[PDB]
Parts: sequence; structure tokens; C-alpha cells
Amino acid sequence: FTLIELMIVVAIIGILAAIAIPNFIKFQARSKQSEAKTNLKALYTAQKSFFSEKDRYSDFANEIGFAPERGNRYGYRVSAAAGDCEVRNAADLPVPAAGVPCISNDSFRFGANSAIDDPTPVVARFVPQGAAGWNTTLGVQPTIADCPNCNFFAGARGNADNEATFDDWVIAGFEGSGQVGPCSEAGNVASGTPYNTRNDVACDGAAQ
Amino acid sequence: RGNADNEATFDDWVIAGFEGSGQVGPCSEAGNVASGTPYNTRNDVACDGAAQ
Amino acid sequence: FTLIELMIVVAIIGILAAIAIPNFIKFQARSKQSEAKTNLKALYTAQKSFFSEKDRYSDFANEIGFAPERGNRYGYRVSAAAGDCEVRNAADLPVPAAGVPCISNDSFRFGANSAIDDPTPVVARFVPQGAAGWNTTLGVQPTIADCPNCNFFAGARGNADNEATFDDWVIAGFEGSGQVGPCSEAGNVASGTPYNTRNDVACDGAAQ
Amino acid sequence: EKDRYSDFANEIGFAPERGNRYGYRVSAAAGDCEVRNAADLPVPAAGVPCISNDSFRFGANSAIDDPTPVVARFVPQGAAGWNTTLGVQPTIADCPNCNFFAGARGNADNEATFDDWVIAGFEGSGQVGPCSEAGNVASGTPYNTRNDVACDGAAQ
Amino acid sequence: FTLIELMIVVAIIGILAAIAIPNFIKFQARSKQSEAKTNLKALYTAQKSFFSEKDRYSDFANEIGFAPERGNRYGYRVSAAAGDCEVRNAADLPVPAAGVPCISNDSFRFGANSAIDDPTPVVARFVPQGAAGWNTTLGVQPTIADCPNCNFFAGARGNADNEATFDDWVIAGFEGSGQVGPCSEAGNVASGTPYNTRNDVACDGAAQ
Amino acid sequence: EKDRYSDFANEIGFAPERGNRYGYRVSAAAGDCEVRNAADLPVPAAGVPCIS
Repeated sequence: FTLIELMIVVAIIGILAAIAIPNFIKFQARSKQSEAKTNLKALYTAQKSFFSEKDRYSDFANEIGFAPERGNRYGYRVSAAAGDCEVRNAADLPVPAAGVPCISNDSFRFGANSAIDDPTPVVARFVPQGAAGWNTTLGVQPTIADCPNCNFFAGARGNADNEATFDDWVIAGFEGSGQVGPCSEAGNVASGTPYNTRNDVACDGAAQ
Repeated sequence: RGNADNEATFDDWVIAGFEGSGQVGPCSEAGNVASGTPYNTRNDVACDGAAQ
Repeated sequence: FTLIELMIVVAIIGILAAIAIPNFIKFQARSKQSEAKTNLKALYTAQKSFFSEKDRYSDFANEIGFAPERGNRYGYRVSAAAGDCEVRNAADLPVPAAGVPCISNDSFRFGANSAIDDPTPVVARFVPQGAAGWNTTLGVQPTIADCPNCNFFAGARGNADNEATFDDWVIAGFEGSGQVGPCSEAGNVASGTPYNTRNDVACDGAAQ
Repeated sequence: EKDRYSDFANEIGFAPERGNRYGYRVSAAAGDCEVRNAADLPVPAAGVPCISNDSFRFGANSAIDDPTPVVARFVPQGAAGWNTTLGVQPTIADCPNCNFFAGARGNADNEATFDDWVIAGFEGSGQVGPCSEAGNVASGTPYNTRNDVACDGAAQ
Repeated sequence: FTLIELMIVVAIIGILAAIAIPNFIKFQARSKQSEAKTNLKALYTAQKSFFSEKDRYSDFANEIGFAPERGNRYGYRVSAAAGDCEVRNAADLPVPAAGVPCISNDSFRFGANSAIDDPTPVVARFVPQGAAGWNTTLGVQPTIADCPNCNFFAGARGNADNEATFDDWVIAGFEGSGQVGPCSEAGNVASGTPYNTRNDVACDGAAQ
Repeated sequence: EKDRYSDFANEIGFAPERGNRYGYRVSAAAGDCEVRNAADLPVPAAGVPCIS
């Protein structure tokens, strides 16, 4: 071999140093998104058990008996009722003053700037189906005043990897269908199946 | 009066032969209670501490 | 190093890009097959409760009190009696005209081409055991005319991953034994244990 | 997870890092190709079935805004009768979807013309030609329909 | 990158292929052990009902009315009285010649080499408490001759996963305490609570 | 990469620079020898086993 071959060898190792391999942060974000699914299905289960025992759905996480373990990355909202969001910013959880409809993000181990004290998801791209005319307002609907309550509606809000913006999930007791968009999938969603209104792995910005 | 799992504090139940209504709180539910139905005044699953 | 080493590095990456890993679609199909087990055991339980209260088994899912949740992937048949199979092709379930002996696949969220409106399984490789001489016909046997009814027989039919063909399950109130075959296991089956007559993970085609 | 294949890269969860040199198409559905012509990626308006070449660091004249490869020399094998149209086939209407089909398009060194790749979920066989290899291709193995290292010009 | 990196990648996948993950057969054995708990509590309930109606405890499973469903994995002994153990080695259960004090393992669907025709558990590590001076001999004690019978004592015996040796349980009508050992837990046992004398998940061999 | 040797110079990826003085044959298979008789190299009709 000659000088040109050897310089080409050097240039090839330089090329491999700057190779453009797949973005695996997307894969790791998809890995992290499973907290939302598991915890929302736990919320569904607890709501069903509470209704069975009490003939009514609940607007608060205290009565349902649902709480995710620390390190959650996601803030969970059980209803739009008034109250604080159980801020998790210390080793010891605070003593509640009243029923809590929302559970904040665990900012103890993720930093103070990562806090989510109002974990209300986006529901623009979830369309309820059926003749019962259900809405997209979170919580027990049409009102908690009807003991044979129509199906509840809940959701979560979080951040996957270093996305400045959030990803949103919803779970409903009724059938609905998703809409196609820059940050969501199209297809019918069975009752009790989490749906990703904004996934944050596809998009980052004003996209919804 | 008892204790569920590793709660330092207790949960409380009552049963009455007369009608009553529960009050909303950090550790209790709101709604009317028929005579002969146990009511959980403090449930210990929702809260642990000074909460009642 | 020299040119040959560097081209060998490139070729090794080409090799790893085309490596032959295990087929994990089979593992996921085995994951999806658990609906059939859970729902068939629920069918068994509901049939036993119905007999206990009424001194007789039923050929209809209305009377038993059994219905899987939406998104089931499997059609269930409680009997061979006449009647429509509660087609699940819309958000609102249809109002029945009479007792339904079969529950169709949930084609609302799986597409219209995936519909299973006649979920009758294959029972060739299930051999009832015992002197009572039980048959493999689905439903209450020998007839619902005998209130101390001999044990029932029921099954399910579905599709796991992208198999064009189906996998079939059965559950019986009486003992039986499985036969070895291209798509089934050999061994004795206790009463109340689902048996996979055709699994659809081992095979796809005319194999039974 | 979903019992169906996708025609959009945003739902799949796939995106190559910057400096890719290759444009990728996951389907022939309608939509823009996520033009990578600036430091900050654009906000999509809808689902994107194609990812353009990263012309930010390779120049504006090197842009590939429609990375549809050549598929003349890939022959699907099997009785299922699969096609060479890119995307989910025969159509996304069948949730037990038949295998997808995808590809890429790029330029190696100073070739004026491009080189093309395909990856399928089904079996196929390559055809001998001026710019391709002959032999059977297993499912999930990339195949080089036009390699651009052997040829440059009208050759396919 | 260079050759060393690529060979290190190959070596790392080789490492992962031989990773030492937790032994999950122990978790599955713990899952399988629930038959013993449920069926022993059923024995306890049936014995209590029989006493209430008849003012005496029974030494036979026929009179009590207790029989586990097929596929039991465990043999149950209600007394040490003489008699056969209702061998479950065929689809049709045998017609009993006389009262049966024991129920054999269901070897119909577990194989002939897994038969347990004498399911007498180990009782070395169960110490009765109280001034009444109760014993560890299985059955109605001190004798069935006293109608205000002192509390009964029963147990089960089985095999979890591929342990060559067996695991043993006991349920008593009187208070007792466990003894710490290689295959048992230490702590007080309330009357009517099954206790695992040898668990077979912790140990396999001569350990008791 | 492919678990087989090639009969053609197209697939291997081998071509000497212009001014080579030597003709190279990688196989005896049928095909033309990539005649280098002009400034622009010809477009091949099929795999070439030899380089003129």
C-alpha cells in the first residue's frame, strides 16, 4: 500500500466517528412512557372497585386509594374539582388539608424546575363515541350527583427525556376514538385503554 | 380501631343503629350512611400523620 | 491497523445489521393468548354459579351473566343453539332480540375485516375421558332437558398477531385428554382447565 | 403494541440523528417530508411519511425532499402475493396487517446520482443487473437496489 | 470507532446472553403454594360446620364434605385413622370402600411418578400453645370419644415446581407457634391460619 | 458481509484509477470488459467480470 491508502484509512475512521446512527433517545422515551400506562390502568381499577362498593365514582384520589410510587415522572389528575395537587417536593409527604384531585410530579428527585403542580392533560384529539353524549371534562361526569354515575374520565401529564414540552395521556370509562395529528395516532380506543393525546416523542414545540 | 399495613396511625370505623351523614375531609368520604352500614371515619390508607 | 481491518469493521457492522435473532412475535402472541384463559375460566365460574342457583346449565350468555370487556380479540361461544352472536361493530352494543349463545370478536377497534361473527372452535384434538360418554358438541350435554345436567362444554376463537388463521380454546366441566399434533400438546386436562386445541403460534396454514 | 403497522415516522418513533446523508420513506401516504434545512427542526403540521436528507450540513443543492427509492430489482417471494409499493400493504385497513415495505435514498461520495435501499417484512429475491447483486433476501435484511458505487449514470 | 470497539460490542452481547437474573421459579412456586392455603381454610370451615351441626369433629373427609377440585398438586390428610387415600389416578374417581381419612395427589394429570398416596405432613416445627396440652398428632384429639371435642389438627403435602422433596402445611383449631429453621418462619400462629412447616421454596434436600 | 465471493467487479467494489496499463479479470463469467476508450466511462449493461 501507499500514502493515499493510508490517508484514506485515516479519513474512514474520521467518517465513522461522525456517523449518523438512529436517535435512540426516542426508544428510551418510549420506555419511560410505560409509567403512564400502568398507573392509569391502576386508576381505572381503583375507580371500578370504589363504584362497586359505593355505587358512585369519586372525584378525589384520597377515597379511590390510588397513589403512584415515588419517582413517578408523571402528574396524575383524577378530576377537575378544586383542591391542591399533593406536591411531592420533599422526602416526607405533606399532610393533606382536604381531598386531593391531582397528584403532582415527584420533583424531590427530578429537581425543582421539573415540577408539575397542575397536571391537566390535553384532550383535543380524543372524541367520545356513543349516544350517551359524554364529554371530555376530567372527573366524574355528567355530575357526581347521579349515583349510577356515567363513566369517569382521567389523565396524566409528564415529560419524556429532555423535551421541554409534555406528553399527555387519558383513560376513560367509555368508548372513544383518536384523531390523526402531528403528535397523535388515529384509531378507536376501547373503554379502559390509555390513549396518548400528545406523545412528545414525535414532536417538541407548539405541536399538539 | 386498627392499623392497616405499616401506618403508624390508626383507621377508625363506626356503626350506628340510626341514620347519619359523613363529612368530607382528608381521610373521609361524603355521603349519607344508612342505619347498619359501617362508616370509615379515618381510613389510614388515604392519610398518615395528624390528618383526621 | 490497515485497510483490511477497517473494511472488516464495516463488514461486521453489515453483519450485525442482518443478524437473525429469535422471533419475538411468538412471545407476544403467547402474551396475547391470556385473554382466552382468563375469560374461559370466568365462563366456567359463571356456569357453575348458574347451575347452583337454578339446578341447570344454560346455553346463552345472557342468562349466565358473562361478557368480556371491549377489545377482547376473541369470540366466545357458550353453545351451538340458534341465535345471533352479539356483533360488536360499534361503540354502542346492540339491543338483543333474543338469547345470544355466542359473543363476537370486538371488531370496533380491530377493523371490519377482523370480524369473527361465528366463533366456533375446533375440537378434533380433545378426547373426553370417563365412562359417562360425554361428547365434544358445545353447550349443555347431553341435553338441557336433564336438569341434573351433565357437564357443559364451551370454547373461544381468535387470532394472535398477524396469523391469517385462528387459534382455538375449549373448556369443559368433564375430564379430557389432549392429542399430540402439529398445533397442539399432549397430556391430560382436568375439569375447569382451558385447553388449546389449535394455538396458531406453532403453526399457520391448513395445520390443525 | 397496537396490532397494526404505521405509515408515519412520528407514530413509529423513528428518526435518524443529524448528518444522515439519506432520506427515509416509511410509506407512500400523503404528507411533507420533514425538511431538515435548519438548525432547529420544523414543527410538523400532520403525520410525516418521509424524512428528508439533512441538507443543513451538506448544502442546499444536496437536498432530498422526496426520498422514494427504486424497487425494480426487488422481487417479493411467497404465495401471499406481496407488492413493491412502499408502506403498509395491502392496506392499513387490515389490522393483522401484511408485512410493511420501506426504503431509503442517498448519495455516496461525488456521485451525481443516488443509491437506494429497501427493507421488507417479507421474503424477496434480488435481480442481477449493472447496479445490483443476485440472491435471496431474508425478511428484515436491507437490500441495495442501486448501490451507486458500481455505477453512475442512467444505470439502474 | 475501530476494531476494539466492535469486538467489545460482540463481547457485551455475549455477556448479556449469560446474565444472572433472579430465580423466578421461586416466585412461581410461591404462586402455586396458594392451593394449600385455600384448601386448608376450606377444611377448617367444613370441620367447624360439622361440629356445629353434630357436636363432634370428624376423622374422615366424606362426613366433613371436603374435596378439592382435580389438578390439586397436594394431598390432604384430615386424620391418622386407618383407611385408603382416595387415589386420584383415573378420569373417574373410585367408589370408596369405607371412610377415607386422606385425599391423594391428583396423579391423573401430573404423572404416575408424582403420586402422593400418603400425604402426611411434617409437624416438628409447630409447637402448640396453651394450658390445654394439645398434641401435634393429626385428626380429632385427644380422642373422638369426647363430643365436646378439643380442637382438630390437619395438614397437606405437595411439591412446588421441580423440587424432588415436598412442602408441608398444617392448620389447627388451637393456638400455636412456629420454630425458626432452614425451611420455616418463626412467629405465633392464630387458630385457623395455615402454617408452612416445610416450604420447599427455601430448601431442597434433607433440610426440614 | 455476504457469505459468498463475487464473480463481478461491480459487486466487489473494485476499480483501478485511470492510466492503469493493466487489464484485470475477476472471473471467467460472461460479460464485456468495461472498455476504457473515452474520457467518460460507459454505462454498464450488466455485471462486468473484467476491466479493460
